[PDB]
Amino acid sequence: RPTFYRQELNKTIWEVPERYQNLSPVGSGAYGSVCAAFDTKTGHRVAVKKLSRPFQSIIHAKRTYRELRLLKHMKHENVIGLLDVFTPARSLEEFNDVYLVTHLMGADLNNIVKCQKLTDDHVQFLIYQILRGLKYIHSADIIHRDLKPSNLAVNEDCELKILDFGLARHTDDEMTGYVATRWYRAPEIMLNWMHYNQTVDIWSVGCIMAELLTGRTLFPGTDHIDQLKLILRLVGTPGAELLKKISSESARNYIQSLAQMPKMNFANVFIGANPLAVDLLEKMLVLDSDKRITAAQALAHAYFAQYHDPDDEPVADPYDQSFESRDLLIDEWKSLTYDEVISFVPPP
Ligand SMILES: CC(=O)c1cccc(NC(=O)C(F)(F)F)c1
Ligand SMILES: [Cl-]
Ligand SMILES: [Cl-]
Ligand SMILES: [Cl-]
Ligand SMILES: [Cl-]
Ligand SMILES: [Cl-]
Ligand SMILES: [Mg+2]
Repeated sequence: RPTFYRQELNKTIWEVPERYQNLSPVGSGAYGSVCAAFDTKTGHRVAVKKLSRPFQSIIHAKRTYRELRLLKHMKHENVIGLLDVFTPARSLEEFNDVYLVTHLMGADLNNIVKCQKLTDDHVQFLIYQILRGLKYIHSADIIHRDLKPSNLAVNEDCELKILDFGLARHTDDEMTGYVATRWYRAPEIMLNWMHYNQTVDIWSVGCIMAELLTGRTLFPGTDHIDQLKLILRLVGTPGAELLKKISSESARNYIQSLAQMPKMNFANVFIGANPLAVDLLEKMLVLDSDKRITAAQALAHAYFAQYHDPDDEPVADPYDQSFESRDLLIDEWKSLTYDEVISFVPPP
């Protein structure tokens, strides 16, 4: 067991191993507080997250276990990984606090799309890396659920990592009105007309790629209905074959009130774009989620010819998510989490 030391930073006690020095506050959502630190064992600048109220309810205890399981699994160049996890507790009986350690990220994709002149080569490389990471995530039967520019870290060498997996955390208030939290979400889930499946992540990639080509949000709706009307104007209203698959009475009832509209000409929307970029956008931004391109198919599209290497696009080890259907008490979720903290092995 390492030696721990204590300090108070913005009204919070931080108890951490001596290896972590120069702690300075960076941020605090409702899920926890974050400090930047220098890790003297590895020489990395790191983010240290202290979870808030991790075992306050069954819902919260299960979310803690979910997050730790996911971060322990993810071992890929284009996905955030776990550098360390610790607790100051010396036994399960005194266990209350969980701290998560990752590489410190600087710029996100929001920063670079607002500010920098992107060539077609920059768009090819950034979207390639998102799809390489998504091939690996989807091979584990994990859905990200929250891909958007603020969840994509990018360094000065245009190298990209996916972070901030959806832990089923977003509220109705957070999705209301003129908000980036909704602009990247697939229609069939905006009002929960379809059960979630991995195809919703490819919709989000299409929205992100469009915004790197134009510098503008693709579907900046003022509310869920405004956003659906912007989507259907571009991709067309549902056809007969994609009404036959829509089981939700709520969906067919609103959908069938709208005047029918054809799919627009994407070369006239994305004026001047690489024709191969236009073609790939037409294959992602399809209303019928069964007919969307997959991450593995998209890596083999001609748009990525300069970067595609089918011997360097790895898949994940199998991921057991059977806990998601299991009914346990708070202390049972807490013991499972404790076990996962003590069994952690750091990366090479
Ligand atoms: C199976 C499938 O692709 C599916 C299932 C339910 C709803 C929708 N989409 C829509 O209802 C909307 F796009 F018009 F919003 C699509
Ligand atoms: Cl230490
Ligand atoms: Cl990482
Ligand atoms: Cl503790
Ligand atoms: Cl964003
Ligand atoms: Cl597993
Ligand atoms: Mg985020």
